[PDB]
Amino acid sequence: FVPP
Amino acid sequence: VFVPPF
Amino acid sequence: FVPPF
Amino acid sequence: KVFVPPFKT
Amino acid sequence: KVFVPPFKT
Amino acid sequence: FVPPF
Amino acid sequence: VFVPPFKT
Amino acid sequence: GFLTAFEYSEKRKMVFHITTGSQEFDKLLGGGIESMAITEAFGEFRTGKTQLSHTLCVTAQLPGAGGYPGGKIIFIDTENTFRPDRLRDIADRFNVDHDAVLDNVLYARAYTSEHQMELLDYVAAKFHEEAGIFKLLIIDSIMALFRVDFSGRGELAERQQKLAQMLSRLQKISEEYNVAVFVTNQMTPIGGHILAHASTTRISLRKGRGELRIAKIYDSPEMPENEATFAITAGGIGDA
Amino acid sequence: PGFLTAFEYSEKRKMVFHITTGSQEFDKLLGGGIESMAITEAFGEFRTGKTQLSHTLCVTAQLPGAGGYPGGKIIFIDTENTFRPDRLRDIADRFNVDHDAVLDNVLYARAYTSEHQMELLDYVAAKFHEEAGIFKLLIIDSIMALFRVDFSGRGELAERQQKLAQMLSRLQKISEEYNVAVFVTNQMTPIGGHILAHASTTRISLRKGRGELRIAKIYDSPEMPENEATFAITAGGI
Amino acid sequence: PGFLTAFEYSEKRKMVFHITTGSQEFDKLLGGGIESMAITEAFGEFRTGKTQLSHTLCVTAQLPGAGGYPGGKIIFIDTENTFRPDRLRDIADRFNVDHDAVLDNVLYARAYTSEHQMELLDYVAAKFHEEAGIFKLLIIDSIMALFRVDFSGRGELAERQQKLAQMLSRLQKISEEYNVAVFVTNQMTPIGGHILAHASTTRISLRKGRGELRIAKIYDSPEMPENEATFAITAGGIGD
Amino acid sequence: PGFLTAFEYSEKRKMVFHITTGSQEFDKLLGGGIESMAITEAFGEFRTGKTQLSHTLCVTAQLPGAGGYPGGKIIFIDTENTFRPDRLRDIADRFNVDHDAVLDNVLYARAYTSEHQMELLDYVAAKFHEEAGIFKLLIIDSIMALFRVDFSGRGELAERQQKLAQMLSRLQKISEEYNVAVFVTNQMTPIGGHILAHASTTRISLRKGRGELRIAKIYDSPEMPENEATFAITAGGIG
Amino acid sequence: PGFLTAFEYSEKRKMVFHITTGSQEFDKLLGGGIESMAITEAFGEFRTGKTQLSHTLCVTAQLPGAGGYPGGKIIFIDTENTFRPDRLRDIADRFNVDHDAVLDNVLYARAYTSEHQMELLDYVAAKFHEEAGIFKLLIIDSIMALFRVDFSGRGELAERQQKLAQMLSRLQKISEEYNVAVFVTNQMTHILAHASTTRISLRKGRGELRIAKIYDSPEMPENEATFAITAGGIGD
Amino acid sequence: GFLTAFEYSEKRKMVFHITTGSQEFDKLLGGGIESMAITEAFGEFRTGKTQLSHTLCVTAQLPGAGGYPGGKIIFIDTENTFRPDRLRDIADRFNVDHDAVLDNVLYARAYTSEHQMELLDYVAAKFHEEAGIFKLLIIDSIMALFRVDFSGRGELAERQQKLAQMLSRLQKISEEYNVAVFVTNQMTKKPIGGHILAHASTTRISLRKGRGELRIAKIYDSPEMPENEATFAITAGGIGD
Amino acid sequence: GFLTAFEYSEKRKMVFHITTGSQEFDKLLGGGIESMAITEAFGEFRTGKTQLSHTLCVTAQLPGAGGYPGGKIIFIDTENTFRPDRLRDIADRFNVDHDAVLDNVLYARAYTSEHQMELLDYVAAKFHEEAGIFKLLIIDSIMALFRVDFSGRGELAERQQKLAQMLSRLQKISEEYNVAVFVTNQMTPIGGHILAHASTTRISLRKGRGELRIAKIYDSPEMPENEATFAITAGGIGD
Amino acid sequence: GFLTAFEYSEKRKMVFHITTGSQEFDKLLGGGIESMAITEAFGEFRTGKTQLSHTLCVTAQLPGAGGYPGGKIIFIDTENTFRPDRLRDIADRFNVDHDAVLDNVLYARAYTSEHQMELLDYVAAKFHEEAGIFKLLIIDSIMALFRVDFSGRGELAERQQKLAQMLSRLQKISEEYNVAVFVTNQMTPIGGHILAHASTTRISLRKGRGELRIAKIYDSPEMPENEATFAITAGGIGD
Repeated sequence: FVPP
Repeated sequence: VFVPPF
Repeated sequence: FVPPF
Repeated sequence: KVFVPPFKT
Repeated sequence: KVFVPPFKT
Repeated sequence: FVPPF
Repeated sequence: VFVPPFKT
Repeated sequence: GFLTAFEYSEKRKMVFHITTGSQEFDKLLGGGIESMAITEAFGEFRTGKTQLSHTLCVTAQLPGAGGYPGGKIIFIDTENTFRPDRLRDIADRFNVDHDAVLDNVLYARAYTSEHQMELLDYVAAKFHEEAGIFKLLIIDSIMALFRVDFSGRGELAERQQKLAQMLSRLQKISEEYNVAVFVTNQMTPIGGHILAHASTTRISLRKGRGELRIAKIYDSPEMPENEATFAITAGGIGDA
Repeated sequence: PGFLTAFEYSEKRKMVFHITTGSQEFDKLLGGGIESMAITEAFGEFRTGKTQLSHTLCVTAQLPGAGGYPGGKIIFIDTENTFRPDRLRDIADRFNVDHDAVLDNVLYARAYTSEHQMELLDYVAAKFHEEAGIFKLLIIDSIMALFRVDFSGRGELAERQQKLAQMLSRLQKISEEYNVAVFVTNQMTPIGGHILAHASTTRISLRKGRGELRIAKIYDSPEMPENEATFAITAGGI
Repeated sequence: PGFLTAFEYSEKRKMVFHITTGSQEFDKLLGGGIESMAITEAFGEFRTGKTQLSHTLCVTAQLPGAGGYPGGKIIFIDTENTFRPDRLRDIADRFNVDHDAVLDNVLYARAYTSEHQMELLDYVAAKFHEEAGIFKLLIIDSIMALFRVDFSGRGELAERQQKLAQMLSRLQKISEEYNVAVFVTNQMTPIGGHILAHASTTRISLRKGRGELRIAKIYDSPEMPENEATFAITAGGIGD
Repeated sequence: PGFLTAFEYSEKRKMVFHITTGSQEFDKLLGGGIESMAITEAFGEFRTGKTQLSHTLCVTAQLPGAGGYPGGKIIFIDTENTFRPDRLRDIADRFNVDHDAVLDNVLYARAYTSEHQMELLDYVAAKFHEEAGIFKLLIIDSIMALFRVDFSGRGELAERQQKLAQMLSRLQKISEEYNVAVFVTNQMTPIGGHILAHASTTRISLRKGRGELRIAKIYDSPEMPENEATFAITAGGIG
Repeated sequence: PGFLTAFEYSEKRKMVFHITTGSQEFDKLLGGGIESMAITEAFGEFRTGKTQLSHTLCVTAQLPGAGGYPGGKIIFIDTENTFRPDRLRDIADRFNVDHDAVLDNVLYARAYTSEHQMELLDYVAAKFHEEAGIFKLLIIDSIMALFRVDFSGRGELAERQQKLAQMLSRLQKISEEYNVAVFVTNQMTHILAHASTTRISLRKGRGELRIAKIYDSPEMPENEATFAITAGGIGD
Repeated sequence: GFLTAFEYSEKRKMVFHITTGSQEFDKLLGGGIESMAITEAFGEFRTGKTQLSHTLCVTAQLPGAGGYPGGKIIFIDTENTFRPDRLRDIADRFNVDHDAVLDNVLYARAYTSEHQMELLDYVAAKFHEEAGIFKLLIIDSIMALFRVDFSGRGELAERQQKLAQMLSRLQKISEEYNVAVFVTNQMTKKPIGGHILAHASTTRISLRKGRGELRIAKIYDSPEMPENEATFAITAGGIGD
Repeated sequence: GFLTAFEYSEKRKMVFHITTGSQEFDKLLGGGIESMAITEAFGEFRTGKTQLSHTLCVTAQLPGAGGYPGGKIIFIDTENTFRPDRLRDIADRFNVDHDAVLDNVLYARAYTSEHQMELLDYVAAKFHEEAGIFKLLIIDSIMALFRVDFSGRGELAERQQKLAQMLSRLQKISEEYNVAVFVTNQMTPIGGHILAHASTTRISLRKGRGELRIAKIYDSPEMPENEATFAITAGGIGD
Repeated sequence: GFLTAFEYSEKRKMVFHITTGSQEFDKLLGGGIESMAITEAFGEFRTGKTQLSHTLCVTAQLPGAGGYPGGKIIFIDTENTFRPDRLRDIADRFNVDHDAVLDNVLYARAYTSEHQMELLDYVAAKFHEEAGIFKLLIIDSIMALFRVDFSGRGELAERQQKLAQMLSRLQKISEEYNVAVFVTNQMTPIGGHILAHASTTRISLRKGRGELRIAKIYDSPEMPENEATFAITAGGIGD
């Protein structure tokens, strides 16, 4: 997962 | 014809 | 139709 | 066959 | 198909 | 039976 | 046999 | 299945009335028991239902007003009340032969509602055999046997359906063959919407002063014109 | 098809007869006695005369009587266990007729269930049909005790009413087809409702009078003297 | 499929006509008279004008009227046994038109059961289709007496309501497809509930006024004079 | 098919007998005693005499009596667990008859269910048929306690009533075919309703009198002295 | 499997449009007008403006409007027998557009039963499916009169509720799948409360003015709007 | 299927009584717990039901009045209340060996009404193995499990049928094999069971608390009279005067 | 189906909280919306349910306390109230890109209770595709459609059965895949014992003075610790 | 199928008690939670049920009075309340290793009543695998899931039947394998006659002064001896  | 009583 | 008369 | 009543006094 | 608006007077 | 004496 | 927990 | 209004007018021009034997009762009925219609009479015991039935059994054979020629009568009896000797007394009153009167009345007992409907189918057949011979159908009484055959609730649906079917058949018989239908009924008037709708004229009978009786239009306002006084004698229904 | 002229019906009714009850006043009340082509129902409390009336009719139906009545046989269906030939012996003694002849002209059967009662009535219908005019009286003492018994819980009331109506319509047809008088007894709570009221052509209430006298009245009739009669009960019957 | 444009529907409604009641105020109350492509229901007690209105419309529907109405024929379904051509005779006399022409242009049928009434309405639909523009008015006196008759006991109401809805939807379709006015009479207890209220496009309560006057009102409308009209009953029918 | 002449029925009923209750007034009340070709039902509260009457009849049915009664044997079906031969010993002592003969002439069975009770009655019918005229009295103490037990919840009432009617019609047929008296006891709430009221030919209400006396009455009869009788209870039974 | 990202749903909602009521204040009350991808319900008493509003929207839905709204077609289901093209002629006169063109862009059907109404709505769905972007508005006047009519006796309410819920779920799916505004009228006396995205109470004001209010909303001025009724329809 | 009255008299001559441990209670019962019969004891908590059960568990093994020779006991436990240590204390009171007492009592738990009926069928089999060995059958309690397994209405018919069947089996067991049947029951006051249990039980005893530590036994549904009541005490040695 | 308490401890050590955006609210919740649990929020109109749902739709993607790395969200909408523009404003507040926020939320409308349950089965399948991707499941609202589809009486049995089935499935989803399940609900709180038991945390929301809102633990004593004040802004829930 | 009273005495001599952590509570219970029996604890929120469950989870593993050697525990959780960290704190209090405590407790969640019964069948199997290892079965709570799965009336008969079946299985498990069964229950205590009969000991828990709690024997007379005071700490139930 890549934070926004 | 109907016959009336008499 | 014919009207009455 | 006949019934016999009980009796002795 | 494109919508034609009504327009006369 | 034998009583539990 | 069960082993009781013990560290004390 | 449709007639023009002209054809129906021509058909209604043949409507006749059968005198009840009482002038005031006749005025109440517009001339008497009307053909192409059902007239229902209900009341308590000894109010005149049986006397009226027998009187009509005699008067339907007599020439009358409006060119009425007289004719024959069919009587279906569910109460075991029909007595030819009453007809003998009424014939004596009207100075007509006994055997001729008795020969012009066809009679049947009904013991069940199914039997009553079968009898009415035979009546329809007889009327059809040659129209214009019979002028009056009497049913004394109209639905005692339906009360009997469907007394427990849960069968009420079937009772109402059979009753409606019988009454629609009666209506069709009266209007197709131009006969007056006169029926008697008990009180508790029973029947509900079905019998109220099926009957074209409804008459309540009650006791008057002394030996007189009173006939009234059911569900009508409390007014004298909707009532008539008549008397009962060994000679049948008559004027006071 | 299925219809008679009023003349034919008059001819049929000319053969109607009455069976004397043994009481002149009761007979006047009934127009001569127990009428044929009809059901007569008698109901009342205990010791009002139902059993005495049944037995008296069991004897009087065998005797020549008014209006050319020649006498005949009787059928008695007993649901109450009350029929007693010795009463018939005493009544025969009163009327000066032989005991054994009276007893030979009465056919008798107990009914233990409503289905049994209806089967018995079917046999009665067959017997009456074998030769009309032989039997003059059918007695059912009592008419629907067994229907009360066999359908006491509600929910089966519909079937009770249907069976009762069927039996009573059969009884009517038997009485009117074979020109017999039908006499039945009944209990009070009178039971039956519309069905039994309609089925019975004549209904009689029995009650106790002064001293040992009894009173018979037309049920549901106005309170007037002509609709009532006083009678007495003896070893010789009504 | 099953849809029209608003233009086509406008073209369809342009053929809508009104049949005069014979009373100016009544017509104003109705917007010209009895409207085509719609059901008008009249209910009230006895002697309020339902039958007089039916017979008057039976005559006025044959007369040329406002808006180019040319007149036409009428179908009358009678569940109450109340239709009397002689009233049409008197009404035609009032309007100075020949008796036999009026009587020949009205088709008439009695309905004795609700199933029979629906069969009759199917025949009526077929006849109206046979050639449009001949018939202008269908009268049903009364609309649901036979439905009350055939299902009087409780528990059968589902089928009663279903049959009633089916009949009334068929009546709507007849009125709108064949461009005829449908006039029906009804009893009070008005019976029917939501079904008949929705099916009828116009509902009129008829009641007695002063002396011989009658009152017509829009049912379920506010208590206001504009929603009411006074009219009179004469041998010539409904009038001012 | 199914009918008798009145003469044949008279001849059959001439063989009807009565069994003394041990009490003169009770016997007068019953027209001589417990009648054959009939069911007699006795109901009442606790200690009113039902069990004492049952046992007394168990003894008196064996003794020659009025109207040519020759005596005979007894069958006793017990649903209440109340039958006690020792009472019969005391009553026999009172009537000066041998104990063992009395005890040998009574057949006894417990019923634990209504189905069991009906099976027992079928065996009773078989026994009576084995040789008629031997047995004169059938006692059921009590008649429908087990029907109350086996059908206590409602919804099964139809089957209870049907079984009860069937049993009572069988009892009637047994009493009338073999000319035996049937005596049954019953509880009060009397239970059963129309079925048991119709099935029983004689119904007796038992209640307590002054001191140690008891009172027997004809059920559903007018409030009059002739329809009632006073009797006493002793170690020697009903008197 | 039937799922979109919030981004795809944002892209879908960017196509939402509003159809003017003809009244500026009413539009402000509604945030621009009758909103697509939603059901708007109007209820009130007689002569409160339901039919006038239905006909006005019948005309305004065909006109170019704010936010790039290009106009489109309308479907009108009539259970009350109240649709009157002459009102549309008067409103077109007000808005200076040709009558016949306006009348050609409205499809119309009467519904006589609730089952018939649901079948008609299935045909509406099929019609929208034929070509997207053509139709913008579905009007149902009225939404559930026929459900009251067909199930009036007690004991049948369960089936009534089921059919109503089914119809309203179908109407929601139609509105959101085909991006149309659904406007329905209703009468006064959970299913309908939930199904409607916007609920408007209409009532009479002073003289000839009418008032629109957000149902079940606080008694505050912003939740109310005044509008007028003329031969030309709804206006200021 | 029939016996003569003489044979039945001979059968009833074998009836015995088992002392309760209390003289007044015994007088109330005509000598004690009677054979060829069911005796039911019901009451509230701590009224004596369990103490009476255990005391009878001991007294049934002791020679007693009327020629009672003593014998063995079967105990069906639906309440999880049987405690041998009470029997040890009561044996101490009556001066009898603990292990002998415990060897003469057969014990089983019942967890369902069907299980209870199966257990009673095994009891019938055991009694049949050799008659005259066992004199007392205890069921503590008689229909708790029927309340449990049929608590909702609509199954009441089956509950009543199973209960009646079990109680008729108990009667037949008691009368065929000449054993006393003692059962305990709960209250709801009136005892549960209705007509079925009232009829099935030959003797019914209501137990209630008296003054201080005393208890009172009464004949159920009997008139309010002293003779129909008895006072007794509870000790570590069981039921006593 | 059994684990040791040690394995369950190891499982619970991975439990996380998703911040609500409000410090006081988080303290009330013990850190925020808890994983392996259902949290139910109920209250009246404009009390914060939709604002809270959207705020959590954003905050669940943000790295947070206790090593929370952020993850994806599933949103089931029964009310037609989801508005991405609110997520845009909230992202602006939290300084994160709009499109990235919108790409990490999967969204579905539910129109019937059967549809809602099918969607939840698809949610389970989606979690199964790859664990650790999704951290939060939102259902707004939990049983509006069950009220809609079964409004008449007599159908309650099936309604309760379906509701219990759905809620047990939700519990299993939350605990098997270590996700927080947040659902909104209406008041009349509805659901009865079924919903009371199924929800691990229940929050009542109400209006405070001016624009503030108050969250409280339902059925808890009247004490300040069980209450928290928070504010609503265009940026979502806050202090 | 029968044992002698001697054999049963020998079997009961193996009965043990597990200390609650409170001396007064233990005295109230006759030593503690008793084997071959079901003990039910019911009360309002924050009365001690969960603290008691966890304390027993620890104390059941410790050698104790009367030669109790300690053993393993099975915990079925219908409420989502089991927290190993409480066991860590209680172990700290009792000076025993955390991981050993956590390894000797087997744990399972139940989500439906059918699931709960299946779990109890697995428990029976596990106990059978090697007897004498497990001493305590905890069910927190006993019938919440039966309330959930049968909330509408008309299905109450089946609920009661399933409940009775489960409780009879619990009794047989406790008595066959000599384990103590401890269950928690809600109030409205629910269950009726079935649960009242099935439980050998019933405890009502209520709040005392300050932080103290009070345990009482349900349906017992109003007397002090039938009551006990105890305290709740991070270390569990205590004095």
